[PDB]
Amino acid sequence: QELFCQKLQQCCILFDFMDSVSDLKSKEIKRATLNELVEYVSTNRGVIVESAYSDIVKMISANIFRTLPPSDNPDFDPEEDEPTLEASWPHIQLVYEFFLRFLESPDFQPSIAKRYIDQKFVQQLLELFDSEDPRERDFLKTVLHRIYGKFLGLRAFIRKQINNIFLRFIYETEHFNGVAELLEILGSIINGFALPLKAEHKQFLMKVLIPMHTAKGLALFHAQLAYCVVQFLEKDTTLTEPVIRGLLKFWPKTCSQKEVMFLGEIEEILDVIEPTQFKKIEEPLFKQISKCVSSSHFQVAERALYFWNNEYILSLIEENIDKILPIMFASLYKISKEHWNPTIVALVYNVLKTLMEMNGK
Amino acid sequence: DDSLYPIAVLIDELRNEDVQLRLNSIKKLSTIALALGVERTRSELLPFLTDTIYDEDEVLLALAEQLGTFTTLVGGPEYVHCLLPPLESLATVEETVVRDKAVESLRAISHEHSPSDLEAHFVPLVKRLAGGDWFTSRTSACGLFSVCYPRVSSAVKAELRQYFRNLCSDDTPMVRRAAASKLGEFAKVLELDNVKSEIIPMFSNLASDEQDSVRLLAVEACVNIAQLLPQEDLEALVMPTLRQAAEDKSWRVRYMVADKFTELQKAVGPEITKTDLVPAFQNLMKDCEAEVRAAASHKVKEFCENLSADCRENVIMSQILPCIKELVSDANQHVKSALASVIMGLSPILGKDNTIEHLLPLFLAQLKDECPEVRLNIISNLDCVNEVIGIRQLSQSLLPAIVELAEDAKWRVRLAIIEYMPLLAGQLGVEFFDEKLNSLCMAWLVDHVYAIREAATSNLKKLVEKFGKEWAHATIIPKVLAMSGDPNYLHRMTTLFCINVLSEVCGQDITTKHMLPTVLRMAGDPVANVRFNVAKSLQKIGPILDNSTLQSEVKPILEKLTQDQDVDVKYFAQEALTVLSLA
Amino acid sequence: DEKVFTKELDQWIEQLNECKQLSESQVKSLCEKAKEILTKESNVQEVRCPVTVCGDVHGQFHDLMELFRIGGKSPDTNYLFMGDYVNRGYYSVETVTLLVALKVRYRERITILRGNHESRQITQVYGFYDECLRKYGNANVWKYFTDLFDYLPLTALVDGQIFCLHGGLSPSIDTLDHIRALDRLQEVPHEGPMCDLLWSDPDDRGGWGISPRGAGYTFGQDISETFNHANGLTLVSRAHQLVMEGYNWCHDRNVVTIFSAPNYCYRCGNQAAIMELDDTLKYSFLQFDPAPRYFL
Ligand SMILES: O=S(=O)(N[C@@H]1CCC[C@H](N2c3ccccc3Oc3ccccc32)[C@H]1O)c1ccc(OC(F)(F)F)cc1
Ligand SMILES: [Mn+2]
Ligand SMILES: [Mn+2]
Repeated sequence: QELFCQKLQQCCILFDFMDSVSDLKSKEIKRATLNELVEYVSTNRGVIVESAYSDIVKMISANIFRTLPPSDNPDFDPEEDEPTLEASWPHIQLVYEFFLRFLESPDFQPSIAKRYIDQKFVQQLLELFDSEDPRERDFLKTVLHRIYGKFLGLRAFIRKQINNIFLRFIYETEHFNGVAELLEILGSIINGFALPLKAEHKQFLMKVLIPMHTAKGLALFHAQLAYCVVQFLEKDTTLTEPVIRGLLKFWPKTCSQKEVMFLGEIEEILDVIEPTQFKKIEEPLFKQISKCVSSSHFQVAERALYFWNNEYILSLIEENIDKILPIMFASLYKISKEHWNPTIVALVYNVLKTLMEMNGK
Repeated sequence: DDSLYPIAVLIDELRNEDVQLRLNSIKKLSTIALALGVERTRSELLPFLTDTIYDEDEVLLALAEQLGTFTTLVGGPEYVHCLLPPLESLATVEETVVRDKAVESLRAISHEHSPSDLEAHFVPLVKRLAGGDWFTSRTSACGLFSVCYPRVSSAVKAELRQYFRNLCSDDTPMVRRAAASKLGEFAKVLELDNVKSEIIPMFSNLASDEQDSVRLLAVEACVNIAQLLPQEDLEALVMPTLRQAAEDKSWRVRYMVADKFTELQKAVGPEITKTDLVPAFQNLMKDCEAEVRAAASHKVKEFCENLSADCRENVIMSQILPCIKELVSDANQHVKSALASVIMGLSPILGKDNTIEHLLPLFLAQLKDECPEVRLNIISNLDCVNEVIGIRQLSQSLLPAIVELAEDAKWRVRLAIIEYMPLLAGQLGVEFFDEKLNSLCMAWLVDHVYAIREAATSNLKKLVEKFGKEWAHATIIPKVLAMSGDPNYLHRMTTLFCINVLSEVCGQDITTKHMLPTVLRMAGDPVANVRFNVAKSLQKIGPILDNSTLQSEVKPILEKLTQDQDVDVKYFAQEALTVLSLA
Repeated sequence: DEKVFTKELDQWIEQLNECKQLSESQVKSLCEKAKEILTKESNVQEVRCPVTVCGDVHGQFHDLMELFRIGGKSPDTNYLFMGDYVNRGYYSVETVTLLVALKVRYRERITILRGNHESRQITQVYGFYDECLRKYGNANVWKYFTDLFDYLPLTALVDGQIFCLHGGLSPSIDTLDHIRALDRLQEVPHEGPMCDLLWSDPDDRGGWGISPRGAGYTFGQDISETFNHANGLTLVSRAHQLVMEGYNWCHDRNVVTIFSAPNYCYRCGNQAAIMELDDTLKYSFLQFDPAPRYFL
């Protein structure tokens, strides 16, 4: 008898009051109903049955599934961070929390929910990742992590959708703003690799993650991408040379702001490579770093010179003396030019002294 | 070798470590290829260049465009097949620009391939590109079906159709988008029977795709299929597709349809138009989105202009005008800005008896809106009402509004009113504007901004020739000479410019009678600016004067100004003397 | 052989008015001649009464064209610009090129003063170096422009009554002679009288304060009054600081801030303004709105 009220009370919240249009006690009633239902389902376990799944999933679909209206983006810099298009956040927050708590229920039944959760549902849920505000993107990322941890049978479809989204974001257009919230969850879930590296798994890295370094807005998600990339090296050290070669051949020589980030990612990656595997890229990497340091730009030069502050980097450098040959000319030429910046001059002088500490020419 | 040696370009001059040198080499390789000989070239250079090139965008695009341009240096129309493996291997790259350029070069050289060579190499090439595992090859393969389908055997095209169908049914969105985009180019197959048999179901399934990009591309390419004019079948083949696409939720498709409404109506036909598009347009203009309504308001003029002349008045009065009230009164700014620059074009179609009663109030309401750009767009094309409504009837209503708004805060509105005045002033009469619109011209001439002063000078020089020299020597000469007694040099330069801008039209008489003394007196201004602007103007007024007054008075003044302490005025005086030929 | 070069500079100005950059060698020669011209100017460049004072531009070429439309073309009407033309602008290169070309052509007519943004470090960090690299592929043009900036005057004095400068007053500067004694031929330091002159801004508080920007000092009404009374000045004109109205009076009309970059970075939406000084130094303001319109 009480099981019918759980599905009869949903009819009231069946329709939407619309945040844009002025409302009355109706919106307050909807908010109160949701605020009560969240606590009810959080404190009362076991009331959900096979029939409630259909009603709740239908309500969630009718509530959240909707593409954003035409959004204005005059400036490309995200320093503004003004979610003007989103105004119903306090309302959708309740249904988001409801869905998150329902997924986090220990007695969840993925088999029963699979009757309604299908590829079209995953598509309608992923299209919302384009939300202008991050308050929605982070919650969508959390819901995606939860549904991936619960529904493991759809991992292939999720991976295919992510690959398609990344391919579209790379070539067609850079309008997708929820790329960071996907890259971070990807780098976090990749840590779960406990089996031998599959061919497709290792090919996706080189075919999707690497080519994504050429994006314009890389500064928005460079740390997450670098983390996801280095996560693959700690699992298999044999795939480091192709990754480093791809990063080298995709060097952004037209933007020093991206060059600094590339140098940072490189420094973060060399702490895993071994000397036997490092020798395969020693010569080209150092020949490129020579020109990078020769650049007449202060932050890139100081970031390339900081490499002499890591123990592992110092060890990999002192392993042989055949690597300072291309750097000696750059160090001797860097002191003559760029006199307006004595800091980089002193830095390169200290680096030359450190290189001279070891017997070399 | 008169040019770069062969072995050098082969191994020594292709050191792939330098990118710029190798790019220049691949760019200038034509000078060496034309000398190496077509035979040895097609024998050794193509496989060597295909095997040595690794993967760099610059040299890749260079080789692509070179092969595209080498269609003549190959030496034989039958040997062009040797240029197909390289372009095919280049099209399989992940980058989109280089593969697009390769597909372009391929479709360009396909017109030169012989029938035998074509059926022998181009068909297997596209079959291999469409069957590739990666999506880049599948996207690049759909670009060669439009050129290889018609000029091949009648038996192989039946298989090319199925190959294109399979390629369009890919499991990735990139291939589907490319197919939806290039179907408009591939839809030209002549065989209407096979079209109606096998293509229209594919088009219907494409218009119902889950992706919105595919839907908008399909409804865009729909024009290429509707251009066949199958009016006897559109009501059942394509009409339901356009109907179900009109009420679209992805909104992008609605905007795409709005941007293609005119091109669609151009081929849908008059009866189908009046039956379906007019309700569809009325429903689209009342949509909640802003872009669709803006496009509809911008294209309403072109839609009404291309409407059948049988009974346009009834339908437009019954459907459009009762609904445009909501758009003109809408709170959106871009919609009104786009509607203002097009609504005035409907004045002649509504007829003189109904236009001055229906569009006049809405026109006046839009002219007095708070949006400056709206008023600017309105006054920009205001020269379309005088040819439809009488001058007196137009002055009874709109002349007060325009002469009142002529002093708006935005200077661009004043400039538009100024540049539009000449026609209305000439159509009203010489006495009307001289007795009523004199204060407005005076306020224009005294503006602190230089653009409005130049516009007023141009209007004056245009009206003086439209009314003669009498009004010139009577009214404007003293009013312009009086402004020269102002303290601001920016106002003195105004008269200094207007003097010669009017002398270049009046002639020598009024010039040497009134303007010459003023310009030779202003030369004594203590401010350097005035006393070299005087030379700048003398450089232009010179030829107007005669040879007598020149040596009489203009020569000593210039010779004295040449000795001025400032170097700029000295150079200007020297240039004026040189142009004057006063040797 | 000066007439051919005058014609070349005239057609350079014409091309630059069309929003077209010059070549590397042309920019090098133009910067060399601009240095040769500016080396003769003092730290306190003397300007005469008829002139138009303008604020920051920041590479907004179309807004500079609108400014010229409002105030007039550079040849006839005189201009006194208070710096800032680099970074934070899509067309910074064309702006600086046109400005230096007008200066070389009409050194008497137009005047230019250095700004804090005209500094190697600031231009590199804020993206003018990036624009130069994109438009020329190397750093030669950037090097030439940064070397020329070292010769730009720091302050100007029109009619011996109105003191014009980019930043503001400095606690180590009491008289104009102290400014005339400074050595401008050097990169903008991180502190000192030059950095203060190029970074300082007015303040509602009393006395001297620390600039929130990390460089320069903040001064109140009393400081400006003392400086004006000790130097016999009538008004201190400055820019640097953004204002919603384009121009703003402060410190009992002892200091005026002018800003000529309307809709700064397409987000501020602030209006622009210019200050005209007629024959007898009487001032007037003119406000205007913005001009309407892979890795390799
Ligand atoms: O993402 S990319 O940076 N391409 C970029 C990404 C999209 C924009 C660029 N574009 C472009 C793409 C599509 C339409 C128009 C375009 O107007 C251009 C005009 C002038 C240069 C380039 C482009 C395109 O060129 C990349 C490069 C190489 C890769 O590896 C390789 F070589 F393919 F194997 C992977 C990715
Ligand atoms: Mn500043
Ligand atoms: Mn500034």
